[PDB]
Amino acid sequence: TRLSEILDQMTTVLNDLKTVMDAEQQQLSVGQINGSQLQRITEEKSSLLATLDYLEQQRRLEQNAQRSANDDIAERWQAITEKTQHLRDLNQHNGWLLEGQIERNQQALEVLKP
Repeated sequence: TRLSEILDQMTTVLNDLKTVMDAEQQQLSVGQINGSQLQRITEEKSSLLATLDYLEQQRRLEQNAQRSANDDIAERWQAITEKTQHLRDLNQHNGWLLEGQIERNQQALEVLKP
């Protein structure tokens, strides 16, 4: 009868896990209709970076164009390289956070293995 109790408790847990992990899939998915917060962040980030990359290429094309002294281009360029450096480190950190997510995912797998 205790073996019957254990199996009943497991089904309750397995049913609740199903709900939670369905929610996780939604969180990690992209392009969904009713999208998660992470999806919105993912899509906006990648579109913003596309713009930055485009603007960077345009900037490089402006190497020969003359100046309007006085113009704070060197000052504004300094602030830009600063912000990009900081975003670079943040992107590296977030990638490392993703690796942590992956590590827990694999830990989750070993529990679910028969």
